[PDB]
Amino acid sequence: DVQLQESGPSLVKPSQTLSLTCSVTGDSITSDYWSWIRKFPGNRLEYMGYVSYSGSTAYNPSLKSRISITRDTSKNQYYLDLNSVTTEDTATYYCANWDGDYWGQGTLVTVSAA
Amino acid sequence: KVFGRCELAAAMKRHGLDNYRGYSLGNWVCAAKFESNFNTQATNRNTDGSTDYGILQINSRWWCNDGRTPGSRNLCNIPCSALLSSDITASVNCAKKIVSDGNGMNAWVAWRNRCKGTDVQAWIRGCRL
Amino acid sequence: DIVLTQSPATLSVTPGNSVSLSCRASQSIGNNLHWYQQKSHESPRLLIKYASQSISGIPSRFSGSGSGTDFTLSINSVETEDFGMYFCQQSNSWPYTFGGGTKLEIK
Repeated sequence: DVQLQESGPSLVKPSQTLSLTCSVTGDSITSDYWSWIRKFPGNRLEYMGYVSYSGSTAYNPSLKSRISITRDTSKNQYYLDLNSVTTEDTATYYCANWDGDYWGQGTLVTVSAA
Repeated sequence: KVFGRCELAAAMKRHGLDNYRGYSLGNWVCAAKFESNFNTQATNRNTDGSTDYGILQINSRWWCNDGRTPGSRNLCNIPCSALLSSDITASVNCAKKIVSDGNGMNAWVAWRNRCKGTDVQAWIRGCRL
Repeated sequence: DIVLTQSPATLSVTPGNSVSLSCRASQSIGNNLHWYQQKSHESPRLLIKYASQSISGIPSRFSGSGSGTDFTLSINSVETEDFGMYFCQQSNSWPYTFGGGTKLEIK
């Protein structure tokens, strides 16, 4: 069966680029649509975007184009790059397939100057 | 099952295809018209060993699994036989995923050749929706 | 952007009773409305697909209905495992959007 898992730094600083990787086990990433969703400190969910089987992407305009979702067939993973982050991007990030049947565990990423 | 133009238009609206991802309802009826002539049991064997299934001729090489297609991917995570029902639920679900790719409705060759750039709304005109 | 409003923000119920959670779209979205359940320290779980389609592996007590702009998620006879957050989400138009969520707590 299919399983997803988020990995990457949990603490980043302002203006830097936050990157997370989602490892997919059980089937090829080329066989589905993949996305990124995050939950803000107040139970606010935001659909960040997804990458289709073709490599085409859909990004939430709310990210003002600071987001990029790519994938690596050889490693069977897909990534999320969020540039120029601020404490506003402090949230719990999740990767899940487009259908929403498979989700990762979710990983908290705090944007802090400290 | 062979739908009537208005019958399919009403069912497709009911299955939320009206204005889904920027495509008007007429695009879907016209597409079904030229892809399968409104026939839910229509099938076509392609040269690459893949088969197009259902009202919307969904391909067995990328979208559904019929257990008989080489480089199959089953992007719709569903058996091709599920797209051959008189119930268009599965076909609509899969089609929505197909269209959510950057190529949009251009994935439907018949739609490309006969509907795109055409007055598609005419296909739902004169119908009780 | 399509906006989803969920009511009530919080709902208190006694295990065994039934409840209905509301979700309204600022604009029509046909049947493209999905329901998710989320418990603390857990990713969201899909309960209902496209307004009323059931999902394999989900309890039968969960059901959904509605079309256009008015949708509901019903839980016939709430169980303890049903306490947590419930969010609706639309895929009709990009960007996909979620409702503020309704919290279900034990009475």
